[PDB]
Amino acid sequence: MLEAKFEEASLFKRIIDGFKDCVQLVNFQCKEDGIIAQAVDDSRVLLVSLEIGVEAFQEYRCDHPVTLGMDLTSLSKILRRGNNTDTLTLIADNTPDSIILLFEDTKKDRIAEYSLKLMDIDADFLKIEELQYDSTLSLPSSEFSKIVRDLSQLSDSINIMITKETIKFVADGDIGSGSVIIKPFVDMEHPETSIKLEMDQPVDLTFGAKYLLDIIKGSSLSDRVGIRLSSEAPALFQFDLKSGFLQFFLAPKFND
Repeated sequence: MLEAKFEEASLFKRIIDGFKDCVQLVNFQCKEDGIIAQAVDDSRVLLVSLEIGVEAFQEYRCDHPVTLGMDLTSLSKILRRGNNTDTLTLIADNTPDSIILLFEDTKKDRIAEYSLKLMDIDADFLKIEELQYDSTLSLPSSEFSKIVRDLSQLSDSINIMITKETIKFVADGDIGSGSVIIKPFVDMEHPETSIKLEMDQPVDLTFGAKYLLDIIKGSSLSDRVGIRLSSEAPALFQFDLKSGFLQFFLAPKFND
């Protein structure tokens, strides 16, 4: 068997709301020591990679590595319920027909069991995180979100530029221009709101607004987002889970 018991179905919900809109299928790969899943954009521009470690469950037992390939549309129909507080248990059996999702009452008098028919997806995980990034930058996830949302009103393209202590996001559309400029600093009143920056070489990449919007769906998984930028590789945006992470590797445009 396999028994992933999340304390809060909520968490698993939110994690799927990352992938939810970006992509369309997903191979979960449950190992003896947690789950990994990886979805890729249609146009192959965005990669969503997820790890949940054993610590994130209240119980977790996985005897043999199963791959569960799911339809995201389907899975979010089963999710996203009024019961975001029931103990969701993912349940599956060796050589898996379908994955079972099991939601239980506090008082154990409402047990909504679901059986999601599975999808044979050929497993081809990509390892694309780099050793060294040109610049790495972290800031509250919501700030990133208002930024992305606020600049994406202009064009379909958003330009991040990093220089000595200046993070600068720029958009240019037919309406007119827009630039949001953040500076690194530290704050006591909330530590989880300051802005760290490491600039190993300045950066100037352009990303598509569409995708950046998708990528900020994850601001609800973590108070903070880690952004690693490179000219030689796809940018990595990371939100940290209590025992794992949601990663978006976004590929810059060339000249669109």
